[PDB]
Parts: sequence; structure tokens; C-alpha cells
Amino acid sequence: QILFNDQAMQCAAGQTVHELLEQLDQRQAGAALAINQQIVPREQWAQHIVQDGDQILLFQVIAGG
Amino acid sequence: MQILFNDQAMQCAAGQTVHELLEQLDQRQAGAALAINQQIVPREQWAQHIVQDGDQILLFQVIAGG
Amino acid sequence: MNDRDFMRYSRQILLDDIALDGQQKLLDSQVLIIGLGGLGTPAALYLAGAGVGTLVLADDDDVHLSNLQRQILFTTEDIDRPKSQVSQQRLTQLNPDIQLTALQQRLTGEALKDAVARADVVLDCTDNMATRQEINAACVALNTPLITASAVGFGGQLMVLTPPWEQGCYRCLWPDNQEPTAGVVGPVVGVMGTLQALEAIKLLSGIETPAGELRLFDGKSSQWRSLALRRASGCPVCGG
Amino acid sequence: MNDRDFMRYSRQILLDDIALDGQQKLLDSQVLIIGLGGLGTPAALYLAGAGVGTLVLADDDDVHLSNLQRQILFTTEDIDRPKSQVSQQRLTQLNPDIQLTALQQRLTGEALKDAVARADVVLDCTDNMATRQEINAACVALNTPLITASAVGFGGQLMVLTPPWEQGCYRCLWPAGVVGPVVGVMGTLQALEAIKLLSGIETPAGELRLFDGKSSQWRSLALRRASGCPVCGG
Ligand SMILES: [Ca+2]
Ligand SMILES: [Ca+2]
Ligand code: NA
Ligand code: NA
Ligand SMILES: [Zn+2]
Ligand SMILES: [Zn+2]
Repeated sequence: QILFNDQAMQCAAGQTVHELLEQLDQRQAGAALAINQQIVPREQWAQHIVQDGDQILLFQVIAGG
Repeated sequence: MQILFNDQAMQCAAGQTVHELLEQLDQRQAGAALAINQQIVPREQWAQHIVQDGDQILLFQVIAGG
Repeated sequence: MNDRDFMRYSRQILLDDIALDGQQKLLDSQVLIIGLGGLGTPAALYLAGAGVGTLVLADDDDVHLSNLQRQILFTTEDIDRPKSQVSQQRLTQLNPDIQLTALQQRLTGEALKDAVARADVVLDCTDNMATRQEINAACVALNTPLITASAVGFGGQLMVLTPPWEQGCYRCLWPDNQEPTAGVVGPVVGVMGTLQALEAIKLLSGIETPAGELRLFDGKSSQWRSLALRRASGCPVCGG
Repeated sequence: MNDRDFMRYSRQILLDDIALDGQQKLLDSQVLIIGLGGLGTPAALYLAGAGVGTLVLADDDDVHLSNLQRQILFTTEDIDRPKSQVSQQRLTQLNPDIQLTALQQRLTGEALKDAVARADVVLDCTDNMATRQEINAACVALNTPLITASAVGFGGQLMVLTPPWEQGCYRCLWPAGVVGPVVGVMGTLQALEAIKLLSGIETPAGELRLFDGKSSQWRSLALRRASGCPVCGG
């Protein structure tokens, strides 16, 4: 049980951020992610374990101006 | 019991109305608006609106400049 | 619209939310901006750039040197000239293809009612409670959406009030007719007026968005909060 | 400061957080604004009005009709003229008492480095990642704070990055049309952050602020430095 993009959904314990994004089929290019309102650097996704109650955000970079 | 008042924790008696609480805190009502749990509580209701344990209250003044 | 309009509004037209249909509705709309100060000057610039077909610009002041720190439509060459006239002239330079109407007056009574009736939406960019209450009373009586904002120091307040007034009106929130002229940071009042333009474009083009929400900005802590408005049973304006 | 500056800046001098010493600090400062489009034009207008002593305006594009929907500093008579020159001219009319320097070029390499070096704060108002990565690299290397924002459609993003880069840099975070007031609100907020940083007003930094102009909501996220960052990781 976590919040993904402000919406509840069920997951699987002991899974990495990478594992989760892979199952959801989400593009990770041009994407950044936060857990409990703090950015999780991309280089840490392979190892970072998602915890129960985690509030996750996955969004795209905007470069326009 | 315990409430949040303008984002700060504070203790106050149970069974108090917004008016009594503002009176206790020495706050002026003219030019002020109040929200409880993110919803405005019209001033006309402050004399009867009971403040509840765990309420998150914001008391702020009107800005009229532009 | 014609080919020149197509090019001019192209970056807005590319958005599926606006597109050719939404641009035409902007082009067919009328907006009344009351107050050509820190809130009103950026709102008018953006609304003109957006292609709102008719903008009515009302203000009773002349440009003063101390205005320039936040009223970005004016220049040193405009000092001492009437604000609505200068605004109409500068805005036609930006966009000579829309209707720009200047009202050099403090809109009140019958003149206010007539301008509110003709507008599809009103932007309250004034600077005192009494005038703001008068505008709100006219908008509710004439069933015209009202987008209001204010700013002082590092703080800002904004609300979008639309018929049938489910969340009340300006008078449901503020019963006061007077506060109980200070400093202000240019970009703080500027962001509030620019946000007023944004709400106007969404309302006029038919983009689903929230209304009846009080948005508060603290420019120092850089935080925003949104509060749900609530009508007051005894409101003398929208109380029915 | 002289009488003319006092009257001109009176409405912010009245604020105790800025006052006479804070205004003098703005007057002694230098801001580099890279990109004079949707973001840069409102930012430059507010910074010139606020009395930043010297503004360096960098852009190598000319004004085009389709620009007017959001680049509020320009007019129909400026079409086909170089943006940095038109900006310099219009901003001078707003405030003839500060220094306005125009750079008609794509600031890169050595030239970018000399300009970031001389600036007290840099505003990244460009429109593509390659350029934003190059500006971020120059700011960290030259230890100069960077205020970066972006917008597209109804969305905006903004972050204030400052030495000692405790929350990382642009590269730690990132290894159709646009509605005029959405990009405009972002550029204006960039100006607000610069005024606070130059005048010494305590405010947060190191947070990514996201704006959804359609739901009308904002969210703040704490940035985090990436240990492997080739720019600020050591
Ligand atoms: Ca499209
Ligand atoms: Ca480091
Ligand atoms: Na009307
Ligand atoms: Na520097
Ligand atoms: Zn009412
Ligand atoms: Zn980094």
C-alpha cells in the first residue's frame, strides 16, 4: 500500500524503485521521482526499496521557457 | 484538547466556540477570516462554532491593496 | 479569425485545450479590468497577448514615478499621463487587432453596473475595500463571474467567484467595508495579477478548473495554501 | 542614494525587510538573465523596476509575431529586431537609471563563463536542456547562485540553486504550446527569488516547486544531491 501520483495502489514489499517502475511500464527517461516529498536521485532507483505507506511522485522534466 | 493554530501547536479548553477562543488569544475579529481544516468558517458563525480536538485553524487578515 | 491572428495566437492554438475553438471564444469575449496598477497592468498585458477580443480598462489615476517599480506597462515617458489612456496606447502596440476601451474614471453606480453587464468576466484589481465590495455587489446582481486578487508586502490573495455562487461571494468572506498605503514587492503583486489573467483565459475558453477557492501566497516562505470558500447564510449580496 | 532613486523605489523601501540598505544592495548587484522569451521578459521587467544595478540580457533571437502572446516586453513594431537590443531599449524607458547590457548571442563556452563570473545571480530563462545543463555547470564551477524555471502548456517548474549546493544542482535532478500567464508567472517568480537573494531575505532554496495551472495547485519537493553528479559531486 502506497500512493503513486497521489493515487493509492498496492505494490509488493522489498521491491526497488526500479522494480516498481518496470512493472508499471513507465518511461524513466526525462523523468524524476520523489518519495514522501523528497526527490530520490535516479542513480538510487536500482537500490532504493519502496516502503509501506510511501507517497510516490513520478513526473517529467519541462525544459520550455 | 490540542489544536494547530496558524500551523503552530497549542492547547485550549474543550467545548469553546471560535469566538471564545479568539477572545482568549486576544485576537481582533474585524478584518479577519478564519479557516478550520481548510474550509472558511463565515464570521457570522463564530459565536456558536465549537472548536474540536485536532482542528487545524488559520486566522488571517484581509489584504485589500493592488 | 484571419491568418494574422492564426500566427499571432499559434502557441496557444497548439494546445488542444484551447485550439481554434477556444481562441475564437477568447476573440469573442469581453473582459473588464478595474484598476490599472500592480495587479492590473500584467493582467491586461497577458489578456491582450492572449487575444481577448475586447478589453475595457478602467482607472482614475495618472502615472507617477513611484508606480514604475511594479506597474510594468508604463515608462518614465508616461509620467503624469492618464493611466487608462497610456494603457490603451501601449496595449495596442502589443496587439492592434483587438478592441481596447479606456475609461478614465472611478467606476461606481450606474457606470459600474453598465460596464459589468457588458463584460463576460470582471477582474477586480483595485486597492480598497469599499470599491471591492461595490464591484462584488454588481457582479452578483448581474450574474457576471468575478476574479479578484490583492497583494501587500510579500503576501497575495486570489479567488474566482462565479454564478450561481455556490461558495458565496466576496461579501460572504469579508463583511468589512474598510480595513481595520504600505509597501509591496513588485513580483508579488505581479504574480497575483498574472494569475488573474490565467483564471480569465480558463473561464473564457471553457477549461474545467476550480473556482470558489481562496488562494493565499506568502512570497517570503514561498508557500501557497488553498481554502474552500463557504457562503454565509445571511449574506446581504448573494443571500438571495 | 539620490532623491530620484528614493522616490522611484519608495514602495519597496517602505518594507522593513528591504528598506534603504536592502535597496542599496539591489543597486550594487548584477543579474545575468539568459533567454529573453516567456520567462525572461517578465523577469527583466520586474528586476529593472526593482532597481537591480546592472542587468545583463542575453539572447540571439529576433522578435517574431508569434512571440507576442507571451513575451510582454515586445511590441508589433519590434518584429524582426534582435531581442536583446529591443529589451535593452524598452527596459531603459522603464528605468533609465540602472545599467542595461545587451548580449546578442548564444552565450556558451568562455563567454558564458565570464558573464556568470561577473553576475551575483544568474536567471536561466532558456528553452532546451543542453543549454540549461551548460549554464548549471558554469554556475556551480563559478560558485554563483542559479534561479531556473520552465513552462510548457499549463505546467511550470522552478528551483533556486545556491552554493554550497547542499541539495544538489540541475544535473542531480536531471541527469505543444504554452499559455502566456503560466510561463509569465514562472518568470515573475524567478524575479521574486532574485530580489530576495540579492537583498538578503531569508527564504527557502533547494526545493523544486511545481505548478499545475489547470488544477491551480502547487507542490514543493525537497531536492537531493546525487553522489555521482559530474558537476557538484566533487
Ligand atoms: Ca494541438
Ligand atoms: Ca557537492
Ligand atoms: Na456581464
Ligand atoms: Na558570479
Ligand atoms: Zn455572499
Ligand atoms: Zn549536481
